[PDB]
Amino acid sequence: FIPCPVDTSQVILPPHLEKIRDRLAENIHELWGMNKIELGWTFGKIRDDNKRQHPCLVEFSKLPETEKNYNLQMSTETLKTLLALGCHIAHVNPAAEEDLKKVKLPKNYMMSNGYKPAPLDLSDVKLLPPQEILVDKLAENAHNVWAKDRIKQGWTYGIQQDLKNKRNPRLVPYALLDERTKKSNRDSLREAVRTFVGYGYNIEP
Ligand SMILES: Nc1ncnc2c1ncn2[C@@H]1O[C@H](COP(=O)(O)OP(=O)(O)CP(=O)(O)O)[C@@H](O)[C@H]1O
Ligand SMILES: O=C1CN(/N=C/c2ncc(-c3ccc(Br)cc3)o2)C(=O)N1
Repeated sequence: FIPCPVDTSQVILPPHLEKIRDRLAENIHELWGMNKIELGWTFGKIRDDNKRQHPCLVEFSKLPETEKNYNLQMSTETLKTLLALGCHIAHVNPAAEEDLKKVKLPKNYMMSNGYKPAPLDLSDVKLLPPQEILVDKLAENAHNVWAKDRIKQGWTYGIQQDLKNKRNPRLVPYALLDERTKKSNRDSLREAVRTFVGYGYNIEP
């Protein structure tokens, strides 16, 4: 398999966008954390799958650095992909970042070590058709960068998953992937673009 995403090599992130890059990394983690609780996952200091344990059930500020820093790199590369695709990222209203509310996660969405995700409540945020074809493209590219970075870490495909010999069945072309995983990814990058407009930024090629 040969994944190659958009080439962001020559793009430079502006320093004033390093904050929306971090806000985006927090929220996408909060969206990941919420759905993981819905899949029957709780907090724990050691990775026990049969016990529904995962250390990174804590808030974004408390993740280990080898895991936390990859999220901030994936956020940066998604921002650079927009600029590489010819989009200008501007700022529309700064008060939009203060007229931001978060979602009322029920009491069950409170974990053992006080971690309770609270993503931005962006259910009021509609997307134009051009923005739904861009989000669909963005989620496909996000798969290629994830696939190549694991291949560059030594990962190969396998019929079943192995967390030690680096094999994983999801390292396939985006058209080869199961539709359940595609949809999960397309939704996550949908909320990514929503976070930009939700924080008051504009995105037009
Ligand atoms: N699809 C995704 N979207 C956003 N963040 C993800 C992500 N997948 C993993 N992460 C990030 O990685 C951290 C969780 O560690 P990990 O990489 O092992 O995920 P995971 O255990 O769910 C993969 P698997 O589905 O195989 O179990 C979290 O902090 C999370 O933010
Ligand atoms: O097919 C797949 C694709 N994929 N995605 C890896 C995921 N890990 C971290 C992130 C991420 C995305 C956006 C932002 Br902003 C910040 C972090 O992407 C996976 O795990 N199997």
